[PDB]
Amino acid sequence: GSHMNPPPPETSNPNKPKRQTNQLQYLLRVVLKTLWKHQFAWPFQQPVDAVKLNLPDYYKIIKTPMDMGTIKKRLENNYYWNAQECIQDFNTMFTNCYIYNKPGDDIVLMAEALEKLFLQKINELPTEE
Ligand SMILES: COc1cc(Br)ccc1O
Repeated sequence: GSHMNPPPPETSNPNKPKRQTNQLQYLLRVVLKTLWKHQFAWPFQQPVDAVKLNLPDYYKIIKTPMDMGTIKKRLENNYYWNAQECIQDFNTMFTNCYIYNKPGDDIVLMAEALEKLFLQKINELPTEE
């Protein structure tokens, strides 16, 4: 895309060891599936296009970008070794939103609704088997 947006996060790397675990399967089949289809998912389904949104400071502030489209691809590509890596990606996505935006803001309200759902689902994450 625009040279003024950063390259998106890595979703493929043959040198990175990978595994499928039951926890990772749950994160794709239950957690991501639930959040992806939520009414408020759309701002989080792809990287922030700071040029199109006219937010030239976005990637000055947010140095650790993450989005659900990247997480979806990481899960589909079996990019992760364990569930914590994936959970950390979701946490980074929510924290980016809270850092950049204000407590009033529509996108924050949306992120908070998604994060509540995420927490509920992670509380039921199965033991690794
Ligand atoms: C309002 O700024 C934004 C912040 C994040 Br994080 C995602 C989308 C946005 O529009």
